[PDB]
Amino acid sequence: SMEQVAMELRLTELTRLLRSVLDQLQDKDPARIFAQPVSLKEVPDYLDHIKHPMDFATMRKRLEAQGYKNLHEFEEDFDLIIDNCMKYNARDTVFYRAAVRLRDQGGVVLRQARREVDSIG
Repeated sequence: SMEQVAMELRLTELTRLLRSVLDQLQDKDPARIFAQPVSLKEVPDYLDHIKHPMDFATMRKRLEAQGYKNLHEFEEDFDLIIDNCMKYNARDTVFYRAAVRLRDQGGVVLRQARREVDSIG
């Protein structure tokens, strides 16, 4: 149908907007602490602690499969990255501190993305 195509054009454009959002969020992690999954070879007990691991490469795979329906789902994944880190790592670690800084700096980007997604529809 012509509607299914219109729908698909919106998703594609949402994917386009979220790709730019993801790039902006990932620039706020210059140390690449959150770039890839926590290694289960290097942290073999990780899943006893964190039940839903997340990282920026995993979000990117989902993004490029147009697997995000709306900004809320995307934010859910971003929030996992931060919250998992703040639980696994103690307050006085470079990892926890990195997550706090990503949360704080990401807020600005996510604030404007929500306005853009509502605005453009």
